[PDB]
Amino acid sequence: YRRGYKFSTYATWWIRQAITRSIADQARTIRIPVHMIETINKLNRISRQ
DNA sequence: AGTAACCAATAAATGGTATTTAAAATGCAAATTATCAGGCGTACCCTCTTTGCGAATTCGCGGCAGCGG
Repeated sequence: YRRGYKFSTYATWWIRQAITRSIADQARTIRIPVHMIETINKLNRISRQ
């Protein structure tokens, strides 16, 4: 709290990180590593636009 | 334009028994580079809300249930 910021501002980053890291590790039968998941997500975001 | 198979002889006829030759080639296990795979962190503020809508008008049957003398 010494930083003087609202709690939610800090907490949201950790929550997003945890959720996304898990959805990368689990959720596939054959486990693609994290970095490849990031690259595939970039690929898909570029393809739509 | 000349008979011999006489008895020695000559080594050539083989395909078989091996310790060699070292060169090669052929494999073998290191060093040594690339690249992949994990972990951490992010400071304006954000606070039950999304769902399934229906393994979808079945039907007939059974029976284990709650209310009731």
